[PDB]
Amino acid sequence: INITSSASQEGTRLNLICTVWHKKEEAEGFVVFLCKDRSGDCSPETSLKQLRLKRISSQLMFTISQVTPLHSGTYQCCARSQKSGIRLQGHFFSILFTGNYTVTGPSCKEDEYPVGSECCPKCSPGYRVKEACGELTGTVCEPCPPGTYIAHLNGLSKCLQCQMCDPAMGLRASRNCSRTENAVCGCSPGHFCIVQDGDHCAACRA
Amino acid sequence: INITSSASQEGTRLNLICTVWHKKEEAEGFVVFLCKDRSGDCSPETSLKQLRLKRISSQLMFTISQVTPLHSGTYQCCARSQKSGIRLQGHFFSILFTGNYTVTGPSCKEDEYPVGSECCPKCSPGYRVKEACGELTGTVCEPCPPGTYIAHLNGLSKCLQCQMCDPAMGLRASRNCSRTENAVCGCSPGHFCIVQDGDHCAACRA
Amino acid sequence: INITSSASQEGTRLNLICTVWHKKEEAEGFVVFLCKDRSGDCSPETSLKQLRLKRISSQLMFTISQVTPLHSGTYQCCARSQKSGIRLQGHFFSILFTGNYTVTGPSCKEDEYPVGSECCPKCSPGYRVKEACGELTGTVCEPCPPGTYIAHLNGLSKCLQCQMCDPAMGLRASRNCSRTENAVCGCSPGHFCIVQDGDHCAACRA
Amino acid sequence: VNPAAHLTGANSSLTGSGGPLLWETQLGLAFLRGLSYHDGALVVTKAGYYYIYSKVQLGGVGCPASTITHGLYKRTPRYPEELELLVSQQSPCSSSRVWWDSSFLGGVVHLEAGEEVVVRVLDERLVRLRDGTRSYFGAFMV
Amino acid sequence: VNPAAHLTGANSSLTGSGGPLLWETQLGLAFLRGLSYHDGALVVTKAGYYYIYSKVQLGGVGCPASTITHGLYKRTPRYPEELELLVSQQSPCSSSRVWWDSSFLGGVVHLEAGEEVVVRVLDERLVRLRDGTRSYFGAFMV
Amino acid sequence: VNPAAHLTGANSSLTGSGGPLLWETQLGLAFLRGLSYHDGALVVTKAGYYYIYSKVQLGGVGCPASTITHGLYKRTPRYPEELELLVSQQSPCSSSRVWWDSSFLGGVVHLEAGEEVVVRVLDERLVRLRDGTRSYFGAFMV
Ligand SMILES: *[C@@H]1O[C@H](CO)[C@@H](O[C@@H]2O[C@H](CO)[C@@H](O[C@@H]3O[C@H](CO)[C@@H](O)[C@H](O)[C@@H]3O)[C@H](O)[C@H]2NC(C)=O)[C@H](O)[C@H]1NC(C)=O
Ligand SMILES: *[C@@H]1O[C@H](CO)[C@@H](O[C@@H]2O[C@H](CO)[C@@H](O[C@@H]3O[C@H](CO)[C@@H](O)[C@H](O)[C@@H]3O)[C@H](O)[C@H]2NC(C)=O)[C@H](O)[C@H]1NC(C)=O
Ligand SMILES: *[C@@H]1O[C@H](CO)[C@@H](O[C@@H]2O[C@H](CO)[C@@H](O[C@@H]3O[C@H](CO)[C@@H](O)[C@H](O)[C@@H]3O)[C@H](O)[C@H]2NC(C)=O)[C@H](O)[C@H]1NC(C)=O
Ligand SMILES: *[C@@H]1O[C@H](CO)[C@@H](O[C@@H]2O[C@H](CO)[C@@H](O)[C@H](O)[C@H]2NC(C)=O)[C@H](O)[C@H]1NC(C)=O
Ligand SMILES: *[C@@H]1O[C@H](CO)[C@@H](O[C@@H]2O[C@H](CO)[C@@H](O)[C@H](O)[C@H]2NC(C)=O)[C@H](O)[C@H]1NC(C)=O
Ligand SMILES: *[C@@H]1O[C@H](CO)[C@@H](O[C@@H]2O[C@H](CO)[C@@H](O)[C@H](O)[C@H]2NC(C)=O)[C@H](O)[C@H]1NC(C)=O
Repeated sequence: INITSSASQEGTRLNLICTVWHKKEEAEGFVVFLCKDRSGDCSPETSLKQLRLKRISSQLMFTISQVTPLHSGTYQCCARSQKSGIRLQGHFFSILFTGNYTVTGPSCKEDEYPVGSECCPKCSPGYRVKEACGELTGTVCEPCPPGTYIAHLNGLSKCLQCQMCDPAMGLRASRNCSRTENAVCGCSPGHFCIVQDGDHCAACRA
Repeated sequence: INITSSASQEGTRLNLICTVWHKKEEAEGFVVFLCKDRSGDCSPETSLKQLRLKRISSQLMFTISQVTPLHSGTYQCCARSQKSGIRLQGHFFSILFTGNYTVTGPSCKEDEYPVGSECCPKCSPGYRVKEACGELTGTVCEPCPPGTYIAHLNGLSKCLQCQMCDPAMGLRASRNCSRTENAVCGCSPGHFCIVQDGDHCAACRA
Repeated sequence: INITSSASQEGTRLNLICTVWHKKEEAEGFVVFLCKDRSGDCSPETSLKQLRLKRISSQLMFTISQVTPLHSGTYQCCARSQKSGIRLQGHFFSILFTGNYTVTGPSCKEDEYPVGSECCPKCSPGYRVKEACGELTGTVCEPCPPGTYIAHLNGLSKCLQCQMCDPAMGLRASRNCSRTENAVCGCSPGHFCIVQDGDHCAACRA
Repeated sequence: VNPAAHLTGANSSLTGSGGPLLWETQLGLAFLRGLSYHDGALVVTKAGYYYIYSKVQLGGVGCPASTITHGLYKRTPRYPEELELLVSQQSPCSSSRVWWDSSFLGGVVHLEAGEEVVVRVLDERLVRLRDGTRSYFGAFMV
Repeated sequence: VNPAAHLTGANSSLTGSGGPLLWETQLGLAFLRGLSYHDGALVVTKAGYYYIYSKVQLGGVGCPASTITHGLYKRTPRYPEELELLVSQQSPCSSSRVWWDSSFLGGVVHLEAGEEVVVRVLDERLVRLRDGTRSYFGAFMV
Repeated sequence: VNPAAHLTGANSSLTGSGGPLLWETQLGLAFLRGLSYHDGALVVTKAGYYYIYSKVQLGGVGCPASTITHGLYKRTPRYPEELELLVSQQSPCSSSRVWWDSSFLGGVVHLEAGEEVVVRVLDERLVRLRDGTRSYFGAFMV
């Protein structure tokens, strides 16, 4: 599964081209989409334009008819697979206006994590790095397995392990471990707090 | 010191041939012997036939005059050296009757331990593996040195170290360390049991 | 900075020659000197002869006019730089009388430490090995930095770290860390001894 | 490719049926490299000398045998019993007071190909599993 | 040239401002080989699997939280928080009596190039630094 | 052939004459690889960086100095005194109650060819030797 970002130009118009790769006939529930100035909050709900597929190379094309100041920003080609459950993060490229305009895209942005010389787009909360971003390729993101979690925009190759609430310490799961939140421990049915380690009970007696 | 097992056939008769190798004139007290269906309990006392030597290649020959069902089983060529104290374990081969009969000899038998692709005959209790069994060669077994023991049919390359009973914990050797049994700790003269770790006293006071 | 030891002979006379190397015009306060039978206690104060320099190859020459028994012993070419603070230890050579006489210089002497095949002169207390003794070259010795020490004739490449007396254990520096002695810990102003680890207080209360 | 592994405490760790401690192998900090895992045991592929180790987090609300055994054990077809390799005895603990004690050990042992290593804490009840960064078991060839 | 390092307790070790324990790198027993050091942290040059360890000498004149946490933590650009790797909880302690307790742990963790590792003792006050042979932190690739 | 060794507690371990702990080298779990042994000391053949370690099982029927020192020491012709490398201070203990405490430490130290390493427990009386799987001392080059 591959992701690319190219920007072709013809007279007044400027085309942005997200290119996606997937197994033929496993694209039902597949979405490619583009985002302007999304700090890793990029989704179909927050996209400029999207293409939900139905059934091996797929393409999304967003054309800017005129060069204007308000179209200046930071764009990102992203894809989401329903069957695989995999996200896909393309490189952060920028439009900048001055009169004139230029396209572009070691002090990596908040949404990126460094990999050798290059920077790479971070994966979503509850999403682990399956594959590092290539020079041309984008960041691939698997969802966390059950019993694990990641609670931030991350470049982690493995999900954090969910905390077990020890019954023998009179504890139970106040909040259950979601793939984006760790579990939290409160006191068992008919137990009270002895000491606290933070804003949570360390151990409980009945 | 080498051991081999060969089975030559002539008409109705079938010869089983234990072949033994030893330094000339250090064979006084040396015994080669054969065992039918001995689960590593093989000894001169439990042999079919033996040859106690007196003084470099030695041989034992057991001839089966007729092919019968009751002669079917599992045979083992084994040698014992008096001067050396060394035991010798040949490969487990089998006679099987059906009318007809066949000789034979990864899921190694209880009496064997795996070594690469091959299986090897285990050494006696209180006997360490001096040399691994070759394809043609058999298992060589040295007796445990003093202060050590092995309490089972084993394929261990080194003997277990005997437990010391700590005087300062008010303990003494209830049973002494034999080469086939670990030592055991009871309370000292005029001491009693404080706590027990199993069915033995951990520590004693007077 | 180099050190050498050579012994030229002419008729009845015998010359011992310490040869020293130093940056031109940084030799003010520089001393080369020779020692007979000094067990690493070798210094200008305990020298036979010395040459204090004033301002690149320097030389000291001690001539023995007659071959006698009492001149027999163990000699050492040593240098000391004031500006650098660096000491310099030449190889241990020997004169031995019998009638006749011979000069000389794996079971290294007390004052030496082994380095490969060779032996090397040890550095003074409060002096670290800056450079190992060559076959022709001698041992170079830097003084310990502050917060460190060496309390013996040594061949150490790094100085021992001075012990800190923990205020929170009611301790203070009874003796301060000199470059030849570790610091020692006694009880704080108005504190007493709780337990002792040796002939020093481990912890103090008020 | 030097054999290495680090396994972490799990929800199934305390079988408590006279079974050895079980471990996680893939999730979070857990990993295997040139070493297999079967029923609570590291399983040697490449025979030789391994530094083996284990930490266990212990604690509870007071005390129920104070003597508590934490050890590393060899299973092998070369002997019918388990073989003690590296073992510690602690005794950290009225029951009004809460307490914690870590128990670490490690050591270089020789392991033949197919030989297993397991961890046993003698009173599993005292093993306190939080996130698995508290209790672990692994090894590397030396 | 297998990456290795051993760092020793210093006079600046106890920042005690919610800062990680600082260490000496050059003096006496301290050393670095194919590993950098920045603000209390071992800094990985060559990515891969490292056995990491830390001992801390603890003690004092009596007791002021008895629960005391000693752990090894990953810093990385791949996550905004610190990541717990290897962690112990002790509880060794009227205040009339003096006491000492050592806390050792070690373990094999994977570290990507540029990723940091630090030591944290949760109540720094309880850390006792004598000559630095009592408390240390280091690692080597496996 | 990477230098490695693991030595085990013996009946002659407790000289108790201000002598360092002695160890078994050949019997059971004990072994030497590219390392010599002389009078309680590992003896380096190939100079370089070694991870060194030691566990000692402690215990007894009650308490006789509660402060107890377990350490690893360098002997060398390069210095006339012993050099502390890695050292712990414990204090585990009326005398009516029995107790056990394990004391483990390890660390990477540089050793020149011919330099020795020994183990010392400061009150040898508190060392509890059972089968030698309780107390040990070894090392491997890193
Ligand atoms: C966290 O997740 C666990 C499940 O992994 C939750 O425990 C489960 O809660 C459900 C809903 O209350 C229980 O359903 C029950 O089924 C019984 C029939 O046996 C019925 O009579 C009850 O009325 C109830 O609907 C379920 O038994 C239970 N699962 C297990 C295995 O015990 C837990 O509540 C979650 N924690 C929080 C705080 O949300
Ligand atoms: C385990 O083996 C040890 C020997 O390694 C046994 O201790 C020994 O026991 C013998 C027989 O009782 C003692 O012989 C004695 O000699 C004295 C003369 O000095 C004599 O007066 C006594 O009548 C007795 O025959 C021997 O002294 C002793 N060995 C040592 C070195 O003290 C031990 O008894 C064995 N343990 C068990 C429970 O079998
Ligand atoms: C070990 O060395 C330290 C210094 O590193 C010694 O502490 C210092 O002692 C000197 C001499 O007593 C103190 O001088 C004082 O200056 C004040 C003015 O502020 C004056 O009023 C006093 O009369 C006194 O002369 C100095 O303050 C102090 N240094 C510091 C930084 O506090 C220490 O005494 C030495 N220990 C031993 C046992 O020799
Ligand atoms: C991303 O993926 C696509 C599809 O896998 C790549 O196109 C393939 O490239 C390989 C290797 O160059 C060729 O062998 C195949 O013929 C291509 N497959 C098809 C069906 O066309 C594409 O090159 C990749 N893009 C980038 C920029 O890496
Ligand atoms: C077992 O041992 C015997 C005796 O050592 C072997 O016979 C010897 O074999 C060697 C090597 O092939 C020859 O150099 C000698 O000439 C033989 N010695 C004598 C005195 O005959 C025998 O080959 C071995 N058998 C097996 C099956 O390994
Ligand atoms: C010790 O030091 C002196 C001075 O550095 C050496 O003499 C120099 O040797 C180098 C290398 O052989 C030459 O390039 C220089 O020309 C010499 N310098 C001067 C200014 O003469 C001397 O050889 C050394 N002695 C020993 C025995 O190692």
